Amino acid sequence: NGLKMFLAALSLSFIAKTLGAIIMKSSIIHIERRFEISSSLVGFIDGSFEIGNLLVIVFVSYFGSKLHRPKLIGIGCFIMGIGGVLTALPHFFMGYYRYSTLSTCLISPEIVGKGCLKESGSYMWIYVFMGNMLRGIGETPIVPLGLSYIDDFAKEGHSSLYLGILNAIAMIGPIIGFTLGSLFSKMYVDIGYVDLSTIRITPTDSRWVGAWWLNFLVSGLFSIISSIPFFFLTGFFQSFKSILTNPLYVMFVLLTLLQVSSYIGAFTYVFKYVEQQYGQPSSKANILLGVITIPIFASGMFLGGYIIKKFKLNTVGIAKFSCFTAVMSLSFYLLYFFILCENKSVAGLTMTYDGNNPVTSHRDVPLSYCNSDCNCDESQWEPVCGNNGITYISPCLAGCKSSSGNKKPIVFYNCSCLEVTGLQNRNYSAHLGECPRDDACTRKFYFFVAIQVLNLFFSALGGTSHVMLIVKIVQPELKSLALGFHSMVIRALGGILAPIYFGALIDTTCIKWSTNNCGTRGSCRTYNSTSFSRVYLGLSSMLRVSSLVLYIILIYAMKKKY
Ligand SMILES: *[C@@H]1O[C@H](CO)[C@@H](O[C@@H]2O[C@H](CO)[C@@H](O)[C@H](O)[C@H]2NC(C)=O)[C@H](O)[C@H]1NC(C)=O
Ligand SMILES: *[C@@H]1O[C@H](CO)[C@@H](O)[C@H](O)[C@H]1NC(C)=O
Repeated sequence: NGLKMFLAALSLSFIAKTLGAIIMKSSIIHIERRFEISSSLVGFIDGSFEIGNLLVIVFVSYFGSKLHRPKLIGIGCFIMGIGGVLTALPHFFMGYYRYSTLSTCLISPEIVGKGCLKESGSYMWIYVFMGNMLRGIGETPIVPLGLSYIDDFAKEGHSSLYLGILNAIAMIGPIIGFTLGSLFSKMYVDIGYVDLSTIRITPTDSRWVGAWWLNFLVSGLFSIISSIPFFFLTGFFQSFKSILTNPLYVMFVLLTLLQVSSYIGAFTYVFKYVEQQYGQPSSKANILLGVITIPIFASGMFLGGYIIKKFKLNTVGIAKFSCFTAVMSLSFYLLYFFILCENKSVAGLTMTYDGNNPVTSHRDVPLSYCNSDCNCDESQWEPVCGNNGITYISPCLAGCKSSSGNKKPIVFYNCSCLEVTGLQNRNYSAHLGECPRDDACTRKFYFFVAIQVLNLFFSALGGTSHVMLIVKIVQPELKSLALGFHSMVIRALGGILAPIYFGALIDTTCIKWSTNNCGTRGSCRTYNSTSFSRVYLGLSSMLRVSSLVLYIILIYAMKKKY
């Protein structure tokens, strides 16, 4: 086996690391309710893993490479597991979680105090922050160091094949993040301690929390086990300055920073896109997309390793091949622009309550007679779809005199608004929920998903290339640093900032906002279909088009150099 042994543990540590990222995300929403921690802190808690990993990555990489490489990664894994267990710990030392609106037509400081009053000098929130961040350090030596081992110790071109195999087997991590994470979400937090016949809260219930303790246990004990095979297996400034003074490398990391930022933004906002533009709430879509996506992405990465090795591509050749994927992954995006639908008809926001006129400003659409008398709470977002094909903000704002009730039929009757002038024979009724989007888009949505899958395959076929190219354009001794600085740049400036600035441009387009407590903009009830599609796709295509321009310069630069 030889190197294959190291490859075997490296695959195992990749599984552990990737499982670690998804498990925290799965429990991030569940953890807030039981812990009774502030949402702000909840974010700050996620910032913890980031600071761990991001803060020490540029050090572990550079310094670690001189030291024994098969042993250090092992420690990194052992740290990952310890952090996970430690994060599970509060449950061992804490107590049992003791803890309409028909809206038809008619004639936080506490939680914070709860979080703080119970502290009694030291609250449990510090344990989660002190522990999770540990996992970040555990992730630090997996990429910049382990890859620096295989790359330096491998066949002439197999490095590509091995790197493809690792990145295709690490996709089993999510696959095991969604089989147990959802399953263990179903299990109560104090399972085994309390008799589960008395717990009233249900997995669908808001009060119910997910079992964060078992969830981190599965991850910590997996990482600790994964670390067992590894054991058996003034210069800094200058290096950082030297890699940064390399013209080809800086262009390449800038290029990758821009592309990844675009891709990360696209990956995180596809679910708002599935829901807003076409109408799939994404509950069904996420499952369907996930089932198709994981095998196809893994096949894409595997083909990437195989093509590189089989064709015996050199640095310029892989640069070109990478660009080829860059052209193939952007030509597909151009097709998204053609796919856009028209806007959803929302009374009081995009159209008048009588349905006669489009509205230019969603600020202060006057009540129409049909809704003027109703003393309605304008803020409430309880959308009901009328038989006229027009959504209404609430049953009250639709003029619905009566509603069906707590019973299953969702129809609301005698709605003053939406009455079709001239056609009084037909009687009104507004089923709950937003109106479905028109069928042209529904047919189009499948095409959108198909092209998406094609783009994901054609961007995973060049996923292996991103790391493979970096090692070749950097000096044969500062390789570990390279995969560390770059791994920082992908995450610090692009992974951390992707949702923050994509979100902002997207946020401006919202027709309506949710007034959450003091905040009047807590959420967006509905994104304008035309504006959101125009900016989200535009931003993604623009960043990607800039990337192509860099590639051309990058490829021209290597061709001139060689
Ligand atoms: C819609 O409104 C009309 C007019 O208010 C309702 O008409 C009366 O409804 C009750 C029960 O049927 C009774 O007062 C009479 O049988 C109806 N005629 C009138 C005008 O008194 C009607 O029930 C409402 N529901 C609909 C039409 O779906
Ligand atoms: C409305 O009309 C339908 C027939 O189109 C009828 O079945 C239903 O009972 C009516 N409901 C009321 C009370 O308007």
